[PDB]
Amino acid sequence: TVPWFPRTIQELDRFANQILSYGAELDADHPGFKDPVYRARRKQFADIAYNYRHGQPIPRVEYMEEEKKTWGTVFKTLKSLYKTHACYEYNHIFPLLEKYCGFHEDNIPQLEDVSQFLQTCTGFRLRPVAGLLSSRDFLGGLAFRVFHCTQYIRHGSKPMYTPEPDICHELLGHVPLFSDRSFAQFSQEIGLASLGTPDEYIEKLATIYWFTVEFGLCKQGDSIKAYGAGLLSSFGELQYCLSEKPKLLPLELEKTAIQNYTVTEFQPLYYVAESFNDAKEKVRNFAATIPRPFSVRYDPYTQRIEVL
Ligand SMILES: C[C@H](O)[C@H](O)C1CNC2=NC(N)=NC(=O)C2=N1
Ligand SMILES: [Fe+3]
Repeated sequence: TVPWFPRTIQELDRFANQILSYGAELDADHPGFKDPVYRARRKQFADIAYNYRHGQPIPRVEYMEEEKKTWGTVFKTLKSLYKTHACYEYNHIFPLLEKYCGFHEDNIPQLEDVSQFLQTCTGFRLRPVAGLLSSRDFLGGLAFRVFHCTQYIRHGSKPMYTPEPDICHELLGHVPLFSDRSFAQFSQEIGLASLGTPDEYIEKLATIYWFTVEFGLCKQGDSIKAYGAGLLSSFGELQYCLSEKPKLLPLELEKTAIQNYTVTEFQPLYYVAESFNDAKEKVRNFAATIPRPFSVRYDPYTQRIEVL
């Protein structure tokens, strides 16, 4: 049989009912494990994602002073690096995010405003997500230019560290790239490649995503920069990834897709994308080798996936 996959953007709503119910915030070694207030705060954000439905505006939340502080620290220390470490598409859009979305040290931007802004850039939109989606559902959203975005923030005791995605990582890491046309199309190709795809291949697509969307390096003229969200949201690894220590290889999907990695230390290896259009092409070609007895196309006019 062929695994189920949403045919319309509205059907993404089926995901919030298929997430991991026991999140990392419940682990003993989580920075906020002993903090019951944090625990309730997380549950509150999880309830917002749980009751969200496609088409609804995303609930605004008044962030506590302590939370705004954690964001300030992460924002200020990371910002100093972008001008020289982030790829062009990132820097080109960051100022706009600053003027129209409240990207500032003393303010945590609201997902609704960020979503509207991405919509006018590339049609990308966000939807609040409770916790970790399966790779199949997470990647599936991308086919509709939809990004499941966390809304809670890491625990204030360790501002420069998070064992999971949190809002600082979504906004400072992912958002600027989804504002770029080429990147938008490239990430969508990954989404399209995953629809109705067999599990073993979903894993391959997750690995490609890891080495591009999360930890990718781009070729910029004769230089190299970071575009991977996991890098753009990690002060330490962002500086390291452009140093002489890591090993760099050109993005090559048959190899990238089976390359192991661990999410615990700095990556020993990075793949360099020639450009987003090229990575997009490479995914399309790679998608062609996936055994699916059909083809898929997203029609932005109706927000439906066409199955051939
Ligand atoms: C895309 C790849 O499978 C990643 O490991 C995943 C899986 N599920 C996910 N779920 C959520 N909510 N956010 C993510 O960034 C995410 N990334
Ligand atoms: Fe991420």
